[PDB]
Amino acid sequence: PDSQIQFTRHASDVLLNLNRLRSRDILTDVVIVVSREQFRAHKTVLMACSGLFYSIFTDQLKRNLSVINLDPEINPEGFNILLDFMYTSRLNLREGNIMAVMATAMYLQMEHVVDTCRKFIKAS
Amino acid sequence: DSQIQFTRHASDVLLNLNRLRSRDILTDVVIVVSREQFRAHKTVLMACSGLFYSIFTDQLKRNLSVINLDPEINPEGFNILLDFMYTSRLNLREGNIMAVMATAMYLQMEHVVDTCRKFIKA
Amino acid sequence: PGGFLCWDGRSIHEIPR
Amino acid sequence: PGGFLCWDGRSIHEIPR
Ligand code: NA
Repeated sequence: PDSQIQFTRHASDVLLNLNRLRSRDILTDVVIVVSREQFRAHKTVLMACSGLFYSIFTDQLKRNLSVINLDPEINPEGFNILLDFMYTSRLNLREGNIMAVMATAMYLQMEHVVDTCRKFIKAS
Repeated sequence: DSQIQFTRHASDVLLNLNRLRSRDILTDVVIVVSREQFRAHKTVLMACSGLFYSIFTDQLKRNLSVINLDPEINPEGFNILLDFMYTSRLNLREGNIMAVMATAMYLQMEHVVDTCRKFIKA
Repeated sequence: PGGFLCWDGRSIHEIPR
Repeated sequence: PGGFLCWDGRSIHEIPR
C-alpha cells in the first residue's frame, strides 16, 4: 500500500526560518516605507498574510517593484507589530496601541486580525 | 501588555505559499532535475534544505534563477520532497523510499532522512 | 492584569487555487 | 500494511540567529 507522514510542526519551523532570514536580511526583496521608517521583508510572506500586499504584488505593473510606500497616516509602530505577527504568529497588544494596530490591520486588509482587535475592545 | 498566539497561522501561511507556487506567483528559481523543471520560491527552499540554504547564501549563486542538481537525482524523489516543503506531508511508497531518502540526503534534509531511517526498521 | 492567549482560529486570508 | 503518521518532531534544519 501507500503511506504518508504529516509533520505537524513543519509550518511553524518554516515560519521561524523565514523570520531568521528576515532578521539577517537574506533574500528580502522589498522595502516597506512607513513615513520615516523602513521595513525589509519577503513579498511572499506579505502576500500570504495581507490583502493589500496580495493585491499589490498580484498586479503586473507592480509585481517587480522593490519599494512600497504606505499611506503617510499609517504609524510605524503599528506596522511593525503586524509585520512581527506575520513572521511569528504572535500579535502583541497593549491598551495604548490597539486602535493603532486595528487601524493598521484595516489598512493592510487583515480582517481576521481586525476582528480579533474588535473582540479585545469588547472585553475592555 | 497582552499577546495572542495564532496556532494555525504558520500552517495558513504555508498553504498560501503553496497556492502561490501552484499559480506560479513570485516564483524566482527553477530547479532542474534531469529533464524536469520545478518552479519554487528560494525562501522556502532555504528554509527546508541545508543545500539550498548554502546555494542561496553563496555570493556567487544568490542572484541565479536556475539551479541544476546533480544528474543522479530522481525527479519523482525531488518532487516528493518539494511537495513536503510546501505542505508538511511526505508521501512514501516502499518503491520510492530509498530514492526519497537518497534525495533527502543530497538536499541535506537530515530530519526527513532520519524519519525514513526509523520506518525502514519498522 | 495582562494575558496570553493561544487561539486556533484562522489568522489570515486564504489565497485561492 | 499501510499507514498515516502524524509526527510532531522537528522537520527541517533551524536557520541560526
Ligand atoms: Na549544485
